[PDB]
Amino acid sequence: PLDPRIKELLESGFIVPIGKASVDEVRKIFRQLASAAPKVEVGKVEDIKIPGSEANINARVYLPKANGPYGVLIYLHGGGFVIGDVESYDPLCRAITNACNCVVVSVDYRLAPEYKFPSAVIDSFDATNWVYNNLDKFDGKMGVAIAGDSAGGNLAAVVALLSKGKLNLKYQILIYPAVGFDSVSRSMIEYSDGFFLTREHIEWFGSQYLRSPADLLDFRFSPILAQDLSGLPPALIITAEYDPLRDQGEAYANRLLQAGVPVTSVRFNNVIHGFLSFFPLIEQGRDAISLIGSVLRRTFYD
Amino acid sequence: PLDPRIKELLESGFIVPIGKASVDEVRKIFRQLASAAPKVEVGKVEDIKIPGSEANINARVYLPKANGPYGVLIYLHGGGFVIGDVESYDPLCRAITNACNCVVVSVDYRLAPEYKFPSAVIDSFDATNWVYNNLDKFDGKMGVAIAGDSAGGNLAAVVALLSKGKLNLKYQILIYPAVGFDSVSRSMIEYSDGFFLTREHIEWFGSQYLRSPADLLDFRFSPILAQDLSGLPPALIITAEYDPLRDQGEAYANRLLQAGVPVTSVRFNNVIHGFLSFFPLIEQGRDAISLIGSVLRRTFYD
Repeated sequence: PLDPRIKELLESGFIVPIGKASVDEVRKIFRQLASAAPKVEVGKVEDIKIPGSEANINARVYLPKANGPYGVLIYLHGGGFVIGDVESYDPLCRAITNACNCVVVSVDYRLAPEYKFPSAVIDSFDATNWVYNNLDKFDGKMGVAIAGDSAGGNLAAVVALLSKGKLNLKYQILIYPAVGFDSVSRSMIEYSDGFFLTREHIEWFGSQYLRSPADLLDFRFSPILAQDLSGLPPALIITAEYDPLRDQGEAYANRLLQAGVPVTSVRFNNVIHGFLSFFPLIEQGRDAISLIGSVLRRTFYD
Repeated sequence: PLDPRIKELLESGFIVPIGKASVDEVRKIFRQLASAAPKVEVGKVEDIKIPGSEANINARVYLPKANGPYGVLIYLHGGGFVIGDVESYDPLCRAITNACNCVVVSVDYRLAPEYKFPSAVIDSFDATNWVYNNLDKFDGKMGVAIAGDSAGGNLAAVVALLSKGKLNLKYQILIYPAVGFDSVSRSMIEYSDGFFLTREHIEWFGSQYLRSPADLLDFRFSPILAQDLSGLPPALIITAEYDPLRDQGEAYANRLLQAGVPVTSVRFNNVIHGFLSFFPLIEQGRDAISLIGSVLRRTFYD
């Protein structure tokens, strides 16, 4: 069953009312919930402007206290391609930074509904590509990995695919990712209601981001439909037990493993989707952050 | 499915013949297998004698290269209460030392069939107690945690029970633990044969360690039967997806959570029982080691 602490939490109305409130109202509510986390002190934090193919892309750069040279992690936030942003993700990104002793670049990719698919993907790629061609700006001799949660994990996985034969990414980290259309998994059926992320939420997000049903079959939304998953970066995939998106995350893990990509797939029991964003209330989140950090420390510094 | 690497490895043959050879033969084979893992260099390493209630208990003490003061980890090796020892677990204990920047004290508890239940339990408890009362010998200001894998996870869990009211342990880490008797769980049935640890191995070990079937209900062999799990130290429980012991480990995590004890329960997917001992071969082992390390670092230092 659910961790009791998390049942107490849900029963007291901890929620983001996706599809029952306006886009701005839900952005504000998620900002508030995620700002409740403290911000660990790190090194220098600057905001930058990345010259994208279609837009001028804001990113926030976190350096650790540790001296360089560094590995660089591109971090793509979750929020269903509609909510979240650099500011709301700042506590988590700080915490990853201090756990990985690496440079984190949190990308403010363009959001729906104002910008539809595949805009978020194109921004996430263009930022990855640019950061990779400008490591000198970040003291990034040890290379670049990519990470994200919810939609961000989607964008991370898609970026890695798009990067095959163009970029040598060290590593990809998929935190409870969405990896494609799913009307059948057991996790989607059984945890469709009452575990914070709902089937209605997933449907609502797609109503805002996708342009037509044809986009459901496009690999830049459903990476699990990609034709060839071979030679992608090695992966850490984290999954939650009580999460409609569980079974798909684990499917993607298995498919990567089947195409010879090394994957470590970890299911965090007793917890819900999005638990890293609420690490102060859900201790297991701290442990996931620790996993992420110490895996990146190995692959960047031997 | 199984990570393809672990499937090729099991089809190759990768076996300790627990059913079939003599006690000395399987001990010698398990020793062969386990020290094809590299010994990472840590600080000073010495062998000590711990004055137990029934015996002098050998232990190896590993200091990290980092400066103190330290937390201290009591480590209790697996091997079905019959195989394994300090020497076989040396590479793993070194790996943990390095990941935790903490002192590790690996205990050579008495083994079955020469010393039956509850001899292992007693030695593991006496060692824990002695370390806890002699922390000045380890520059151990930051406290004591306890950890173990297979039977060692059983013993670590039990020592934590036995220590309620007596010892303030900071943390327990149970790595694919045996938590009692299980004739019935899906994982036990489904992964009885073909996944390295088999049902026949479990029966055989049981037959060497326990004195009569009454021992099966004794909380010092089946901690999940304990009358009151509340007030135990916070826990990290690691399980393996393709392990007959998986379901019982996750049950213990659930039953601890239900008693108010904080638990991070984490299932490593695609792997088998014992995977940490084989980290050179099973990369996920290295990531589990990092998790353990980073969790101990937060608990002790800060």
